[PDB]
Parts: sequence; structure tokens; C-alpha cells
Amino acid sequence: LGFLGAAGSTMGAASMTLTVQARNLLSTVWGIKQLQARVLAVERYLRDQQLLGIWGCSGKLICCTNVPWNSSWSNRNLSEIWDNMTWLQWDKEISNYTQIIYGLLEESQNQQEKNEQDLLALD
Amino acid sequence: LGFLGAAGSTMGAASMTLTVQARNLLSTVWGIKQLQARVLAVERYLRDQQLLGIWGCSGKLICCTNVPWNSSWSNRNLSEIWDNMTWLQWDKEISNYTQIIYGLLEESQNQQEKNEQDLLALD
Amino acid sequence: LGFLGAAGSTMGAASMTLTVQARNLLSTVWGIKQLQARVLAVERYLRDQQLLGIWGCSGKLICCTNVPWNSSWSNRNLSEIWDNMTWLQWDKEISNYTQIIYGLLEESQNQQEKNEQDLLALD
Amino acid sequence: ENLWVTVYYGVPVWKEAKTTLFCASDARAYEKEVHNVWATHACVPTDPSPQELVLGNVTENFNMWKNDMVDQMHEDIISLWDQSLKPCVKLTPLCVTLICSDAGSGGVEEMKNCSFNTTTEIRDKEKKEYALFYKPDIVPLSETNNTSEYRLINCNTSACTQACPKVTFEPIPIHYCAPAGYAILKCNDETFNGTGPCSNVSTVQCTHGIRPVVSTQLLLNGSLAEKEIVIRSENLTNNAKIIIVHLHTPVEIVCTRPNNNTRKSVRIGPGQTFYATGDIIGDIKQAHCNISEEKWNDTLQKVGIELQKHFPNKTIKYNQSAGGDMEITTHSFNCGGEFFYCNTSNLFNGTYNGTYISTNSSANSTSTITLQCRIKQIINMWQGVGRCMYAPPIAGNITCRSNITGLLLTRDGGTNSNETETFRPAGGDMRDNWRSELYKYKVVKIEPLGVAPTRCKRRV
Ligand SMILES: *[C@@H]1O[C@H](CO)[C@@H](O[C@@H]2O[C@H](CO)[C@@H](O[C@@H]3O[C@H](CO[C@H]4O[C@H](CO)[C@@H](O)[C@H](O)[C@@H]4O)[C@@H](O)[C@H](O[C@H]4O[C@H](CO)[C@@H](O)[C@H](O)[C@@H]4O)[C@@H]3O)[C@H](O)[C@H]2NC(C)=O)[C@H](O)[C@H]1NC(C)=O
Ligand SMILES: *[C@@H]1O[C@H](CO)[C@@H](O[C@@H]2O[C@H](CO)[C@@H](O)[C@H](O)[C@H]2NC(C)=O)[C@H](O)[C@H]1NC(C)=O
Ligand SMILES: *[C@@H]1O[C@H](CO)[C@@H](O[C@@H]2O[C@H](CO)[C@@H](O)[C@H](O)[C@H]2NC(C)=O)[C@H](O)[C@H]1NC(C)=O
Ligand SMILES: *[C@@H]1O[C@H](CO)[C@@H](O)[C@H](O)[C@H]1NC(C)=O
Ligand SMILES: *[C@@H]1O[C@H](CO)[C@@H](O)[C@H](O)[C@H]1NC(C)=O
Ligand SMILES: *[C@@H]1O[C@H](CO)[C@@H](O)[C@H](O)[C@H]1NC(C)=O
Ligand SMILES: *[C@@H]1O[C@H](CO)[C@@H](O)[C@H](O)[C@H]1NC(C)=O
Ligand SMILES: *[C@@H]1O[C@H](CO)[C@@H](O)[C@H](O)[C@H]1NC(C)=O
Ligand SMILES: *[C@@H]1O[C@H](CO)[C@@H](O)[C@H](O)[C@H]1NC(C)=O
Ligand SMILES: *[C@@H]1O[C@H](CO)[C@@H](O)[C@H](O)[C@H]1NC(C)=O
Ligand SMILES: *[C@@H]1O[C@H](CO)[C@@H](O)[C@H](O)[C@H]1NC(C)=O
Ligand SMILES: *[C@@H]1O[C@H](CO)[C@@H](O)[C@H](O)[C@H]1NC(C)=O
Repeated sequence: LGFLGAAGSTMGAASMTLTVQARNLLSTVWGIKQLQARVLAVERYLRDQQLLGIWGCSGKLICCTNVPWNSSWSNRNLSEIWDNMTWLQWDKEISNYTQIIYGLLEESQNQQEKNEQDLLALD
Repeated sequence: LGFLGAAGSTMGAASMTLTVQARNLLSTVWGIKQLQARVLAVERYLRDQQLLGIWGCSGKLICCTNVPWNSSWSNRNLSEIWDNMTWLQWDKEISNYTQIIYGLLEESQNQQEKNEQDLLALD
Repeated sequence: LGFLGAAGSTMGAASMTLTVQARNLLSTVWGIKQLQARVLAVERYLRDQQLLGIWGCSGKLICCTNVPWNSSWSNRNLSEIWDNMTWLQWDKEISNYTQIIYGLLEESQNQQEKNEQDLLALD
Repeated sequence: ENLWVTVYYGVPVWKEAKTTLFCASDARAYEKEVHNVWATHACVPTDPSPQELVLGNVTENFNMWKNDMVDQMHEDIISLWDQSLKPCVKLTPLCVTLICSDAGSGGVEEMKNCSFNTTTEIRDKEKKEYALFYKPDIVPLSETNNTSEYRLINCNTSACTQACPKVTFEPIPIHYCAPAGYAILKCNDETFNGTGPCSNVSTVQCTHGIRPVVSTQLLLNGSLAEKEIVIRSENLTNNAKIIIVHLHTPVEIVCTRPNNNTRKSVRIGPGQTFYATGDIIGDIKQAHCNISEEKWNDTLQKVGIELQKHFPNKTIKYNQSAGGDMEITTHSFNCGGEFFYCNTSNLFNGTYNGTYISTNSSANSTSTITLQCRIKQIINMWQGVGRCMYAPPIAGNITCRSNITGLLLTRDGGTNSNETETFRPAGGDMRDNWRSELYKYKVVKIEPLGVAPTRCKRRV
């Protein structure tokens, strides 16, 4: 497709279009602005890739973590979320609790890595 | 042996020298040109790294992908391809069908990731 | 804890806090100086990431390498290192030996990858 | 079994490095339409929450004399000062010979009339104009005993670039923030002598409030100490190293001036107009600075009893500056856009022999110390590459209700069996003030890579 093809479609149908959308993250008076824009595009992509690389989901479009999901963040059913809600108002609703989720994934990744280190050094 | 060890050699002979040919991708008036070359090197390395990282071949040479090879791209057998022809003219005759190939690997990787998602969620 | 929460803490207790000191590496008269400093920070992070990925330890904080440790480098018991020492004295008395350690890790990664492609090709 | 090496990423180890730093200014400094001179368009704003985290048990060596932020701050101040005088009025058509007399009937004995001719907004027409230039800005070019020919001082050497009459020299505070991947170590030890280890190092991102005051021979507004008077020096052996005295109790200092008429506007072409000194109404007086007597006396007594620790059986003395011209022997500063160069003869006239004198008198606070002085208008500061100005005058009277923080001293060379040595005040280079305001901080670089021994075996 192109730039944000499934920008308003079903939640489930928006999970098979991650490749054709994430590909375009890098592709005098009017010479400073172009270079500054290119550098800040590199800044945003490297920040996103590093944030994916902290909690052990590097190089994967869809990654699973073992942190439990608290019901106080959403209090909603899975079926109508995945078959009826567009990504936009979902991100609008969860925007009040993103830092707690990021910290929980960070702590869960560090704890899982320490348990893996203990299990691997046990042998 | 650094840049272009076997740039005009056999197709099969270039497979064993891939570990030494792709090692140096990063290793006033004349300050602006240095800055522009520096930023352009950063752009090239990050674009190459993300483009190798979309279809699940990050940090791995000779990566195998389960997408079928259509016969409308080359229609010629692999024996003389891998023991007769160098890289340059093969790149000349394959360059008209690169975007369709990249889309096919992107779709195959994303479908593979969704299949692994369903397989791990089935337990 | 933010900046350097365990810069003098216990060696065994400093292994629970590597995420917060790795999460924050990117976050006219002065249109060139800050640009040069920002591009320098980007290449410092990219050099660190490429040096991690060159010995097969990309996307993983504490990675393990099968090359052994010689008795002529540290000759000290593990228990009181991990329970009494800090990071700064370790960087004081190990940093003169780091280049040959990096070369040994590079050679071990080269050996591991060559055995991997030999096993993949023989099967 | 045996030791196998494992790589670690996100390791807190340090190195010393020299990199450029940012700015940080308050939110109130951007709503001003006067554009200031530094923090309105170039420097970035800061968050209203400076987070500081104290480290546990780390000892780090500090050397405030071999520092990088002092030189970078000096270079940034010099470059930003030279870039702020480019779109301003240049006084190149003012090198015409002046005919100067006494200031009317009953001359003021400090200014000359100095009438001349100038080119108006039309390139052919010329008109006769007058001003009141100060005496240290008037040079007697002559070939005989002529008492009516005079000229301006900066036409002889280099440039006459006037400061713009919109910017101000008000010293608002700034903060220096380290870039990404760098930190700032700050020592909180109260008995910090300037060089050596510190055991209460805290890591910060942005520095505290630093006011870049233009001052010599005496420190103006700045950060106070915590416990007692602190001596800063690097060797304390020779007589050619400036010693810094950091005080604890401030002493009030004021500076005043008589009246002027207005800014007489004189045109020298299309748009380029300059404001010269007009007339003087009322009686003329002297521009003087007042300092309290007993506060200065027991403050110097405290400096004496604290400096007696480094010299056990020697008495200390003070006298005048060690010779020179106007610009180095006088305490020089600015207030309200007008510069002051003032004699310090009545402040450093005394001695201490080790016997403390207590001053217990409530009614003795009326007595003060007066410092009489003149005003310059062309400033040749930074000891070179200064871009020689012409400071415009102010219409009414001004006040300088200020605060004092530190002192700059220099020991004199003694003779044989000289148990009584002297301490004369001296300024010199500009780096001493910002070095006195940046003793705590040190820039540091973090290396996130490391190695460690354990028993980890990577699975094949
Ligand atoms: C060390 O610290 C002291 C105290 O913190 C500083 O003293 C202050 O200095 C500034 C300027 O250097 C003074 O600001 C000026 O005050 C003048 C008089 O203020 C009175 O009158 C005004 C109304 O006219 C009242 O609002 C005010 O509250 C006072 O009652 C003003 O006339 C000045 O205005 C000039 O500047 C503005 C903006 O640039 C222009 O628009 C005007 O046209 C005019 O040119 C100016 O605001 C301040 O008053 C001083 N504080 C005190 C308590 O007196 C020292 O400067 C500082 N540094 C040194 C080296 O000593
Ligand atoms: C400096 O000299 C000028 C000219 O000699 C003085 O200007 C004259 O002032 C008198 C007032 O006493 C006026 O009547 C004249 O018309 C002025 N002549 C002009 C403007 O060309 C000026 O007053 C002198 N400066 C001072 C401070 O007395
Ligand atoms: C033009 O400037 C030069 C300096 O570059 C002057 O030379 C000295 O200036 C100082 C400062 O007033 C005097 O004290 C010295 O007596 C001057 N001479 C020497 C030999 O050092 C020079 O005098 C200036 N021109 C005029 C006409 O004054
Ligand atoms: C610092 O090290 C000393 C040395 O044993 C220890 O007693 C102290 O608890 C350490 N500080 C912290 C905050 O852990
Ligand atoms: C200046 O120009 C005027 C022109 O009106 C002339 O009369 C005068 O002699 C010139 N020189 C001086 C020193 O005033
Ligand atoms: C170190 O400085 C902090 C700053 O607030 C202070 O609270 C602390 O008491 C100091 N450490 C010691 C040992 O005094
Ligand atoms: C400066 O200090 C060094 C060591 O601290 C000393 O050897 C040297 O003699 C001192 N300089 C003078 C002039 O005494
Ligand atoms: C200060 O310097 C002058 C310079 O001649 C000298 O005469 C005097 O003795 C010195 N000491 C004092 C205390 O004035
Ligand atoms: C300062 O004052 C003293 C005494 O009042 C005087 O001798 C001296 O010439 C004055 N000026 C300087 C620059 O010292
Ligand atoms: C210094 O103080 C003494 C004692 O009050 C006084 O006689 C003298 O005039 C003062 N000034 C100088 C320049 O010595
Ligand atoms: C000097 O100016 C201040 C205000 O800046 C004013 O309060 C004071 O009265 C003035 N001095 C005289 C003698 O009028
Ligand atoms: C200087 O002292 C006065 C009174 O002692 C005080 O009001 C003023 O705030 C002080 N200056 C600074 C910059 O703190």
C-alpha cells in the first residue's frame, strides 16, 4: 500500500500492515533546514529502536513480554478491542499510563535476564 | 583484504569472502563537507541496517526466506548462475524487479511473525 | 535512580541497574556547535552498538562469550570481586588490557559464526 | 570452574573529556522585548525542576585551575559579545579635530565642551555640533603649546563601534547543561581547598545560577560560602599567582552620581544616530561609592584570622595597587549601562598582627568609607579583541545598591628577614571571576561498556 494504509481500519486488520508503514522512517537558507530535518529524523528513529532494544524486543515487529496486565489501565474486553477499536482512540485512552507500562517492561526484562543468568550459570 | 575482495570473481566463490568485504562500513570551508560526509555515512549505515532488519535477517549473513522464487524474474537455471556469472551483470538484470521482491519478503516476514504469535498464544 | 545510581554501590547489586544508565544516551553562532555535538553523540552510540554487535551481543545487555580469561590479567577471587569491589577501580586496573580482550572476543565470534555456517551448509 | 569473560552494556565508569556545553535560562527572560544580549534568541530554556542526585561513597579529585568550562565560557562570552555589536552604529565620522573649552561659566573640571562639525543625513551638508565628552576620552594631539585642539581616543588605534541603545548589561543568571552521554560532578565538601579529592560528589545535569558580572579587583554579586572564609590558590609559593578570598557575610556597597540633562541625538548619516552627553543642570558633584565601616573592618579581621592559618608567625599588611594606568589599578564595573573605574585607597589601608579587636558599638554604624572616582565612556576590555565601544549615557541619576562576595589578592615580593609581607589587590585576566563561580563542577564522560568475570556459558 503506502503511507498509513490501515490508518482507520479494524484493530485486527492493522496488525498485518506493519512492514509497509515502518519502512519509510528514513527515506544557504534552504541547506541548514534540510540537514537539520535529516538529523532529527535519525534522532527519532534511533530513539525508537533503542527503546525497543531495552526490553528485549530488538529486530522483531511483534514481541511478547511476561509482565501482567493490570485491569485498572483499561477495564475492557479483548474481543471488541481487537475487532472494533481503531488504534487512534486506543492510544488516546492508554496515553495516561504509558510510563508505568514502560517501567514495568524494563523491570520485567531485567528480572527475566537475571533469572536467565542464574539458570545459565547454574550449569 | 578490505573493500571488494572478489568483485569480479565467480558467484559461488564470493560466498566465502563475505566476512571480510563488509567490515569497513563505519571504520570554515573544509568542515562543512566533513560534516555532510559524516551525516551521509550515518544515513547509509542506518538505512542498510534497518532494511536488513525488517525481514528478519538482522546480524546474519546468508539468510534464508520462505517466499517462493517466481520464474518471471530470471527463468534460467541456478547451476550456471552460481558457477558462471559474476555479481555485476546479474545485478544489472535483476534491478528491474527489486521492489516486488522486497515487498514479498516483507509480507512473508510479517506473516511468519503473526504465525509465531498465534502459535505461542495457542498454548 | 537516574544518573549513576550505583556508581559506588555493591558489585553484585550494580547488576540490577544497567537499564537506566543505558536508556539515556541520546536524550549562526550556535547552529553548528550543537549540531556537531549531537552528530558526535549519535556516532558514539552507533559505535557502541556496532561494537556490541560485532561479537554477537546485540540487543542483549549482559551477553556471554565462550573465550576464557587468562590468569595473567586479574588473578583475583570472584566472590570478593562481586561482593566488595566497585566499577571504577575495575576500570582503573583493567582498561590497559581491553584491546586484546576485544580481539579475543572478535576471534571467538568469528570461530562461532564459521562453525554455524559450516553446520548449516553440511546439513 | 575457570573464569570466562562476559560483556556488559550500561556500566557506570568515568573518564575526563572536553566538549561544548549548552545554555539554560529562566522563563521570565524570554518575555522581554528588549532582546537582552545573551538569553533571548540563542540559548535554550530549561525546565523549572533541577533534579540533583547524591552519590553514595565515591571520592573524586577536583582541579579548578586546569578546567575546560572556564575557557569555554570565556570563549562563548567573547564570541557572543563580538556578535552583538555587528548591527550597531559605527562612529567612524567622529575623528574630526575638536575645539574644546571649559564647561561654560564655572567649569566642572571633569568634562570638556569639544565642539566640532559633522556630516548630516545629506552627504554634502555639514553642521556644527557640540557635546560634553569626558576627560579620559580626550587626547591632546599637538605640535606646540596648543590648548584648543583635541581628538577622540579610539580613532588612533582601531574602530569606534558604538553599543546599540536597546540592549542592556544586566547580569541575569545562566546555567550550563552537559550534552547527551555526559554528566557534571559537583563537590559538596565545605572545606574544599580548590585542588584534591572530594568525598561528597553529586551528579547533576545543569549548573546553578551563574551571573557573568564584569568586575576587577573586587567581586560583585555571586554565590556565598557555607561555613567560613575559604582561600583559593594553586601553589601559595610565588608572588605571581592570584589568590581568591571567598567570604561568608556580605557587606553593603552603594554607588551614586549627580545629574545630567539628556541624550543629545547627533546624526552622522542615514539612520546612524548616536546619543552623546548633553548639558548638566544643577550643581555638579562627584560619583562616589559608599561602603560600611565596621562591617568592612570585622570582615577584614575575619579574613586575617582565617589567613593566619597558612602563615603561623607572620603579620599581614595591605596598601595600594602595584602601579600602572587607570584600567588595572582601579576597581572597575558597570551599573545601569554606565561604567565605573574607582580608586580603592581607603579600603586596603591597614594591617593585622594576630591580635583580634572586637567592635561593640551600636551607634558607630553612621561612619562610612567613601570612594571618589570618575566615569569613562570608551571601554577597551578583554585585554585585546575587545571591539572598542562608546557607552551611551543615561539621563537621570543612577543607584548601585549591590552586594559583595569575594576578593582578589596578590602577594608582593619580600626581602631578607621580612616577617611582615603585604597583599595588594589586583585583577588582570577575566577568567578569575568565572573560575571562582565554577569551582564545584567538573564535566565527565561515561563509558557504558565493560567486562566482568562470571561462569556464563553461551549455549550453541
Ligand atoms: C548586583 O545586584 C543588584 C541588586 O540585585 C543590582 O542592582 C539592580 O540593578 C538593576 C540594573 O543594573 C536595576 O534596574 C534598574 O532600576 C532603575 C530604577 O528602578 C526603580 O524604578 C523603577 C521604575 O523606574 C521601579 O520599577 C524599580 O522597582 C525601582 O523602584 C530603572 O530605572 C532601570 O530601568 C532601566 O532599564 C529598563 C530595562 O532595561 C529600561 O526599559 C529603562 O528605560 C531604564 O533604562 C532598571 O530597571 C535595579 O533596580 C537594581 N536593584 C536595586 C534593588 O536597586 C546590580 O545591578 C547587580 N550588579 C552589580 C554589578 O552591582
Ligand atoms: C559648548 O559650545 C557651544 C558653542 O560655543 C555652546 O552652544 C551655545 O550655547 C549658548 C548658551 O550659552 C547658546 O546661546 C548658543 O546658541 C549655543 N550655540 C550653538 C548651539 O551653536 C554650548 O553651550 C557649550 N557647552 C556648554 C556646556 O556650555
Ligand atoms: C596612538 O596610540 C599609541 C599607542 O598605540 C600611543 O603611544 C603611547 O600611548 C600611551 C597611552 O596614552 C602614552 O602613555 C605613551 O606616551 C605613548 N607613546 C609611547 C612611545 O608609548 C600614541 O601616543 C597615540 N597617539 C597620540 C597622538 O597620542
Ligand atoms: C560505600 O562503601 C562502604 C564500604 O564498605 C559501605 O560500608 C557503604 O555502605 C557504601 N555505601 C553505600 C551507599 O552502599
Ligand atoms: C567645521 O565646519 C564649519 C562649517 O560650517 C566650519 O566653519 C569650521 O571652520 C569647521 N571646523 C571647525 C574646527 O569647527
Ligand atoms: C553531601 O551533600 C548533601 C547536599 O544536600 C548533604 O545533604 C549531605 O549531608 C552531604 N554529605 C555529608 C556526609 O555531609
Ligand atoms: C609549585 O608547586 C610545585 C609542586 O606543588 C613545586 O614543586 C614548585 O616549587 C611550586 N612553585 C614554586 C615557584 O615554588
Ligand atoms: C605599600 O606600598 C608603598 C609603596 O611606596 C610603601 O611605601 C608602603 O610601605 C607599603 N605598605 C603599606 C602598609 O603602606
Ligand atoms: C588613589 O588615591 C590615592 C590617595 O588618595 C592617590 O595617591 C592615588 O593617586 C589615587 N589613584 C590611584 C590610581 O591609585
Ligand atoms: C591609612 O590609615 C591611617 C590611619 O588612620 C591614616 O592616617 C592614613 O591617612 C590612611 N591613608 C593612607 C593612604 O595611608
Ligand atoms: C537617585 O535615583 C534614585 C532612584 O534611582 C532616587 O531614589 C534618588 O532620590 C536619586 N538621588 C537624588 C539625590 O535625587
Ligand atoms: C546582598 O545583601 C543584601 C542585604 O544584605 C541582600 O538583600 C541581597 O539580596 C544580597 N545580594 C544577593 C545577590 O543575594
